[PDB]
Amino acid sequence: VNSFSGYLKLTDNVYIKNADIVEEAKKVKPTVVVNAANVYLKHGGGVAGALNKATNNAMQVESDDYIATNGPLKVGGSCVLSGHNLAKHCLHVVGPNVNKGEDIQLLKSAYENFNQHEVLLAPLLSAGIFGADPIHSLRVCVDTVRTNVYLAVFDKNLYDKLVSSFL
Ligand SMILES: O=C1CC[C@H](Nc2ncnc3[nH]c4cc(F)ccc4c23)C(=O)N1
Repeated sequence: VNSFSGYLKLTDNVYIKNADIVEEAKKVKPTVVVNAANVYLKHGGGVAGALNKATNNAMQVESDDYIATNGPLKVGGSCVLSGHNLAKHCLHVVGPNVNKGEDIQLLKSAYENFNQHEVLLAPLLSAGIFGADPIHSLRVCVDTVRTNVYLAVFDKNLYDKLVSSFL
C-alpha cells in the first residue's frame, strides 16, 4: 500500500492520473520523482522547468555541479540526484527529443531506467515539448517498465485521449 490517490489502473504495475506532477510530488513526497531531463540538465521548460521552479532553482544548482563533474548524460540515460522539497530523489531521465532529430527507438532505453526503482512518480517520456506522440510513449512505458509507475498527465484533454485509446 502506498499514498498515491485517484489513479486509474492501466496494468498490473502502471497507473495514470490527470495531474500536475509538481503538485502531485508536493502532496505525496514520493521516494522517486522522474524529471523529463535533457543531456545538459538544463531545466528550462516543460516538466523540467516546472520541477526546477518548484525547488527555487536548487535543482538547477545541483545539476550544474553534476555536469561540471561528470559531463552530459546520454540520450536514453539517467542520473539520480536530490528530490529537494518534492521527493526523496529525482531520477533525471533523458528521452529522445524529436524536435532535435533524436532516434525514437531510444525511448525504450529511457524507460528502462525506471526498472531500477520499485515505485516512481513520472511524466510520459518524450511527450510535451520533446515532440513524441504521447500515445506511443504510454505504449512503450507499459511494455518496458516492470516496477510500479504512477504517471501524471498535465493536460486533461490528452489524459482522456490516452485512457480512451489504451489497448
Ligand atoms: O512538455 C511536456 C507536456 C506534457 C507532459 N508534461 C507534464 N506532465 C505532468 N506534469 C506536468 N507539469 C507541467 C508543468 C509545466 F509548467 C509544464 C509541463 C508540465 C507537465 C510532458 O511529458 N512534457
